[PDB]
Amino acid sequence: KSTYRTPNFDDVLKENNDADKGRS
Amino acid sequence: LTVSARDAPTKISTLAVKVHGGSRYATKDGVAHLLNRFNFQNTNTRSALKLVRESELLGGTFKSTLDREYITLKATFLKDDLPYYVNALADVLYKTAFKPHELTESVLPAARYDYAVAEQCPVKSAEDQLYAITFRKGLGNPLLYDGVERVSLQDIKDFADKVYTKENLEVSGENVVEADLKRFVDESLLSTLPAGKSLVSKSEPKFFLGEENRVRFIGDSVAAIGIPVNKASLAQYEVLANYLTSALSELSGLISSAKLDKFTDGGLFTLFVRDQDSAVVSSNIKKIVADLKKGKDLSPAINYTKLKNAVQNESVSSPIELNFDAVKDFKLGKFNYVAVGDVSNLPYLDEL
Amino acid sequence: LTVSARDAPTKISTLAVKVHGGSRYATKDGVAHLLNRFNFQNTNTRSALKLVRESELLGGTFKSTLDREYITLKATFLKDDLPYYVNALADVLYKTAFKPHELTESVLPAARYDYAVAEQCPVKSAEDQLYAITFRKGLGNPLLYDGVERVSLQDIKDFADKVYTKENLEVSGENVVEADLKRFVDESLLSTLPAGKSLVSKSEPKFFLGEENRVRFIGDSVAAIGIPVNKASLAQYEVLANYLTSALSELSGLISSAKLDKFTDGGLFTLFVRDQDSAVVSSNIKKIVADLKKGKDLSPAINYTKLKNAVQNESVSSPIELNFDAVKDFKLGKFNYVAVGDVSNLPYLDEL
Amino acid sequence: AEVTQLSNGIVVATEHNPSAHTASVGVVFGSGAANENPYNNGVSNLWKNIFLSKENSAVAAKEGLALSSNISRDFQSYIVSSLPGSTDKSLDFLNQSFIQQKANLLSSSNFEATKKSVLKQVQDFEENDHPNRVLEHLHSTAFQNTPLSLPTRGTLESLENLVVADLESFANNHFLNSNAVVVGTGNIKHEDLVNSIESKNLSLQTGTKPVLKKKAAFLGSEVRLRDDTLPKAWISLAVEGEPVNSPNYFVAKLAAQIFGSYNAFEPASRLQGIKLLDNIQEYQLCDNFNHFSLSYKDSGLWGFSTATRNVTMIDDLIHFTLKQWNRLTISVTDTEVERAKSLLKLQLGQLYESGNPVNDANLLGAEVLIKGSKLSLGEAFKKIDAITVKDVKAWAGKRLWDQDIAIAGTGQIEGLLDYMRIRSDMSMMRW
Amino acid sequence: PQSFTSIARIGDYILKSPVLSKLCVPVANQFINLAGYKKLGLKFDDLIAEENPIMQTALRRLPEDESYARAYRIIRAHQTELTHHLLPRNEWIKAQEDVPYLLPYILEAEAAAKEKDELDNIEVSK
Amino acid sequence: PQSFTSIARIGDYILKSPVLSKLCVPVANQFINLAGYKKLGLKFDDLIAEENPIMQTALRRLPEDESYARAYRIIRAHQTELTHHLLPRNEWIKAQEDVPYLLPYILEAEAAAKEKDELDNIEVSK
Amino acid sequence: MAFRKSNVYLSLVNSYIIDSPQPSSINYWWNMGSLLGLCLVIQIVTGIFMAMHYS
Ligand code: HEM
Ligand SMILES: COc1c(O)c(C)c(C/C=C(\C)CC/C=C(\C)CC/C=C(/C)CC/C=C(\C)CC/C=C(\C)CCC=C(C)C)c(O)c1OC
Repeated sequence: KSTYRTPNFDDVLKENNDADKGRS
Repeated sequence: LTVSARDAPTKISTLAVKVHGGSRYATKDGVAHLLNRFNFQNTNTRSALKLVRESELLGGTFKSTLDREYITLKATFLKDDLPYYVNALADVLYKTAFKPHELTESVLPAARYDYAVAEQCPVKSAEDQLYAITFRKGLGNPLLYDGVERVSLQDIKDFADKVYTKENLEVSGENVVEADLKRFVDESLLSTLPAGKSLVSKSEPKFFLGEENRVRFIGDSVAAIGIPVNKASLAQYEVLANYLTSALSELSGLISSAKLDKFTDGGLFTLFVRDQDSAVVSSNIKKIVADLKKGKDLSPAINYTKLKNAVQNESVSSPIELNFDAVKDFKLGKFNYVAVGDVSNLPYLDEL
Repeated sequence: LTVSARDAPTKISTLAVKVHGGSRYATKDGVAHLLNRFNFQNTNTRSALKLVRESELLGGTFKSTLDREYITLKATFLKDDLPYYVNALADVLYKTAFKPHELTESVLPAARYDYAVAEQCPVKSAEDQLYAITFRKGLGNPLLYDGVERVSLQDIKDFADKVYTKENLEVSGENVVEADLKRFVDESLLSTLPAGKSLVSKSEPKFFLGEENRVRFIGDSVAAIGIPVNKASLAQYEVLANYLTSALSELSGLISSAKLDKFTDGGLFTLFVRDQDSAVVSSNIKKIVADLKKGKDLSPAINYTKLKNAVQNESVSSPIELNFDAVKDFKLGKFNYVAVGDVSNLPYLDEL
Repeated sequence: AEVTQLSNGIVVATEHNPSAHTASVGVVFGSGAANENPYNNGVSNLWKNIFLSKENSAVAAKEGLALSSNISRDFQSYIVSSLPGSTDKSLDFLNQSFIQQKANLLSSSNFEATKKSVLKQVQDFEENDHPNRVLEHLHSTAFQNTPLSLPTRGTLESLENLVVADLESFANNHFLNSNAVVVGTGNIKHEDLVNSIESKNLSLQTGTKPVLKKKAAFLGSEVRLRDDTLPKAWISLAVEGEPVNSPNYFVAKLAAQIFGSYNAFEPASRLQGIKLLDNIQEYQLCDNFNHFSLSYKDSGLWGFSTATRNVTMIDDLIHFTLKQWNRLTISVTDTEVERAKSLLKLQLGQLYESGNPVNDANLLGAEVLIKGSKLSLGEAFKKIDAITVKDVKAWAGKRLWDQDIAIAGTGQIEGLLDYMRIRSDMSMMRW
Repeated sequence: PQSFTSIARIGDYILKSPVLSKLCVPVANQFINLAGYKKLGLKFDDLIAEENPIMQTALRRLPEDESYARAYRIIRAHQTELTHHLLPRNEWIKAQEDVPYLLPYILEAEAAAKEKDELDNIEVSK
Repeated sequence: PQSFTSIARIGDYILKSPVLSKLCVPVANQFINLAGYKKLGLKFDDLIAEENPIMQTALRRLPEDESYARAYRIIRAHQTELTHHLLPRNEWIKAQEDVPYLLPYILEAEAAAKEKDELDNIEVSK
Repeated sequence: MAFRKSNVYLSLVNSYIIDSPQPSSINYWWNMGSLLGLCLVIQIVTGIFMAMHYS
């Protein structure tokens, strides 16, 4: 497992809608 | 003060003044580099930056390189901003101020930084050692102020008046119309600098071959080799240098560089070997020198050498048009040697 | 293992064990010095200090010097408290612990400081590099651990087990009765050491002459000169060294030193010139080598040399006595050179 | 001296320039690191290396022509330089030893030797370089789970797990004719315009490139590799730039060039500059700048890379750079904008018009694939003088103000505060 | 604070005898397994107080390949205790892997310090 | 705080005019005589304060000898004022040897500082 | 250099409230200590406003 392989955050990552409204 | 230029449809341009001086002509060893780092600042006419930051504000940058015999000053600008840059460059090339209290803080820390970052790499040290041991106190000299002698501002000014002069000068810029420069130097202070004498050399510099040196650097080992080349037969060493450095011959995956530094009337064929260990280097250089001394046919690289030489040129001051047709063979004769890093394992000159 | 001593009536005495090893026999470069610094600490039987401070409480001192080929361990004590000191010295000379974890902080700082002090004086560096160029990587080796090669704790242990052997050892003393040492080396740990091999070289070390080196060290210049001297004719160089270093001859108000370093069979005659500037040295050394080649009669210094040689001797392991009688004349021949400091000013070997 | 483009099966472009006399002809494939999956990373690297070794040995020995290459994210710029009078031979070699046949090239022995050489090269790059490493890490951390974060070199685990079949499969899924062009930068005029289209001189594998399911994204992150063994420090901020083919490329480039480069150990750089450089120079804070705003066909990156020497003073360097970025988006002097315009003009002039034909050829290939047509620098100069303070204000109000950042550095970063001391201070609470 | 020389003495005395060993070693393993650090990732060569000067010298003497592992273990432990979870029952420390590597580097240094601190209060000797 | 550019301008204007010079030179001489600092052993090129960074740049430009002499004079003045005495009438600083040695090293740096503070606020021009 | 760490009256407060590297694994008890400090300060304030009207 090389360092570039970012661990799976999919459990905690926000859904596929970016965050351009979450700042609000 | 003969000038030359070339016209270009492209709308970016740069002008260069090629002072025919540098390390070779320095009376004291560590003055050429310090002068060059002392060059673009604090004119008597206009301030060091209060009237040179306006160059960047106006769309162009300044650069003053160094070499073995060229104190080159360059400036890249747009097409419509030429006369101001010619005037500023002539003003800096006017031995203007050389203020005394602007050396202990301005350039010396820069000189120390430059020396420190240029001495870590053993390649540069090998080049310097090879030049010094091959040319003595003639062409060769320490390219960098290492502080071995105290050099005084009087000596800097003396060197500047020795080299910066109208007769021993040359100006060339690209993408600039010829008439503008031909009539703009005369409308500038470059018509007023005293006429010194051309510091060129009539005959070849005296060379010394056979001797070797060594040091005890802490790091990767390097085993430089050098040859002296004269102007009469300089094509063969260039074609051989490119033959070695390329992937055409098997001696490619171990050598580091095989450049051929060019002077007015001669040069030093160099090459390098370097590795992390201190045992592979010995065997590698042993087989390299054995095979070179064996004598290799060299013609089937002429086209590659011609292409690399042509693509190498970017300056208007084209070097002499070498004749790449009278190359038929090669057999190594007598050479030189420098060893850097560890010495206890590197081979001596006798058994090489 | 032969013990030799002489009795004296004085109430202070010295016992020294002279291991026939050092920088001449080191497999790696910076190992012999570090071992010598590694010597008097952390025995397996008695502690590193807790049972060697009580040596001071008893009234004796400990020293472990290094030289070209002698790892001398000296202990000076009163007339009576001998058996404890022979016990402790033999226990140290038993490769007891050589603890790997207590070497990165014990002897590395000491070795670094010692190297810094040694390299500060250009005369010592000139001597070292003279040995290196004359004797190659046989006899000639660096005397101090400069970190050029990575030396391993296992390698230190291997060298210790290579040299700390019964056959290749000598014990001497004075102001101690022969009857004490002659038996005190038997009921002691020193009599159980393995019998290694005679590391003493049989034939003369291979000497190289003519080659010269140079370094660009900062500071006052110095210009060493050396001559390889064998056992066949070693009297002439000693008498001449004393002739130059005395005030008998005019070539004396300018020479810094002219010491001869004595070996088992070889040795290297040396004479050094140093000065604050970088120009007086040139003329001084030119005149020294100019008139030394002429040939000077040397007979009217034999008596002074005899006195100096006699007063030099202090130990039972005295250097082999020399017949200062067949000393008639002298004439220099091929030699070896080193220049340190500024290098451009000091003359090259060709014109010397 | 005008760039010509067309569309006859395979796009052919030409930037004639009789100034230089080093003719170059090659291909610019519109795929690379971005067009390939994480599990098989260094396939492009291996292609480039097998070419650059064995084909070099072939070409130099046979004829006179030195071949180069480049891979940045989605190029395989297999430019083959040559003499002005030797372009037909170069094209013939390129079409006889790169597209086909690949049997005389992919021998197991040559492939394995190149594989071990690539392993050694990537290893010593990992152990020696540092600014490039942190830049690659910045890409890999900005685009997690996206076919753009994977580096242009690859990982040893991904390098070792491929022999022949994967290489050939990628060749047949990306070396097509739909997204492959020909570039003839140098001093050729129309011989390349007609000789590329010949009886058989055409790339094999007709079809289309397999379209990626997802293109690109962004999210704030950190990848720090804190190790005190290394002497200096290394950091690289980042804010999502503007993709190519957008009315924001040049305004972003100017917004980056305002602050500009800086080398603290040069007599000709400390004296000049703007507020942050002076306020740093009063003490000793930093040792290098690089304001870079890189852009790609999917998304672009506006970055800020340094490699300092002081270790206790990281926080102050970051705080000052952030306050200067806020100053950029709140208020800019007219003279600053004018100076930036002039500097960016000269920088573009140097970059696009460097004498080396290979750089021009690679850039022309990039633009012709992405833009669809070359944008001659005349129009760039015409449209660059129109950039005005209001436009930059508007652009920075979008890309910069309170937008997630990504930083990634290797070295003695430990002094750097983690996230809320480098993110929630891009507005300084008084705009 | 209580030196490891006394611990070593008491441990050798307890373990050497057969009956006290048979009566005391069965409860020690259960005690360790019930303690807690085993699952959260701590090796006992890390949990000790590491601030007093003799332990400071011991830490200074450690080879690299164990100091780095200790750093990883302690930072991961900090994280897991921060998140209030426990490590999954696949990356715990096995029973046979809790080997003491740091003990000798404490015993040697402690012996040296104890037997040097006593040496100053020496007598006239007889 | 008040720059020496303005002081130099005012001084040159006063000195150039002959009648105003004849009016103000004698009062200036008598003032500097009654100033009460020549006797205790001070040159006026030291009394200027050393808080402004321009002063730091000025001192950093001085040669070695003048800095050493200034140090000696200032410490001797400190001591003599501590004693409450004045120096003997043999080392009173004579009027003809109150040379300005430090003024040029103030003006040379003051000009650069002024043009630095100005050139930042430049305009786009035409 | 950042004004937070330069002025003395603020260089003091920086090292105690603005930059003090507390350990990673803190729980609520040290937050409870901070609670205690604030309880002390509100006690002092209300005590002043108490003694303002106390014989
Ligand atoms: C933490 C510190 C303090 C504690 C724990 C404390 C506690 C108390 C307590 C328990 C009482 C008894 C009141 C009751 O019976 O209802 C009291 C009374 C009082 N305290 Fe304090 N006190 C503190 C500090 C102060 C200070 C600083 C002041 C004044 C500035 C102050 C002023 C008073 C006064 C005036 C009373 C009056 C009694 C009352 O009216 O009941 N106290 N305090
Ligand atoms: C170790 O890490 C830290 C840490 O470093 C710090 C600083 C704190 C913070 C510490 C504190 C908040 C405690 C500090 C408290 C004090 C120093 C108490 C100060 C004492 C006082 C008496 C305050 C003085 C104020 C007054 C007397 C106000 C009265 C004035 C009035 C009423 C004005 C009246 C005028 C009119 C016109 C009505 C921590 O909590 C902490 O742990 C996380």
